[PDB]
Amino acid sequence: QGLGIASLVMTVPHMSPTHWRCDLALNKPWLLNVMNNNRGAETCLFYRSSAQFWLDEKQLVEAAGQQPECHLPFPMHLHWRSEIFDEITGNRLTQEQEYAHGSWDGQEREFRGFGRLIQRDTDGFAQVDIPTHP
Amino acid sequence: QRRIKSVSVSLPMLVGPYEDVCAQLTQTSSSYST
Repeated sequence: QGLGIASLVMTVPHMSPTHWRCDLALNKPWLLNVMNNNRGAETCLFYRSSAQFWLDEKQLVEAAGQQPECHLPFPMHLHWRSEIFDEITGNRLTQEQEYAHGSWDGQEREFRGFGRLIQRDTDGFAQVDIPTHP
Repeated sequence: QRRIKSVSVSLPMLVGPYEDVCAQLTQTSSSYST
């Protein structure tokens, strides 16, 4: 599923159909995920497979009919987005981290970064006329 | 000269580990012969 750790898999070569998965978990573990201050802060840490990102960049540029070749072949799971909240008003804000041209060292085996980054956000409100503009 | 020795054939389909692969074949004719 792009979990960043192995989901369970099998075949029973007895009947004509044979394959199963087993379910496991929805996240790669031990990532900080959230922090707080007792003044009432939070961090809604959101985090996504860079390899999923690659399949997405691939899929969308093939929907653009382009030849895809991400110079990053190499898997890791990376932070992706977060929410923050107004502890008293219940307003909030979204922040998003996005990226393209994954790269890797074809000689030293090293993460060569992303050629392009894309960065996005919105505040949001309980409202009453004001439109947010990402 | 030119002539047939033998032949084989196959299908890729993963029928299952031992499922019913089943078919028949024949030349209608090797119109040229001898």
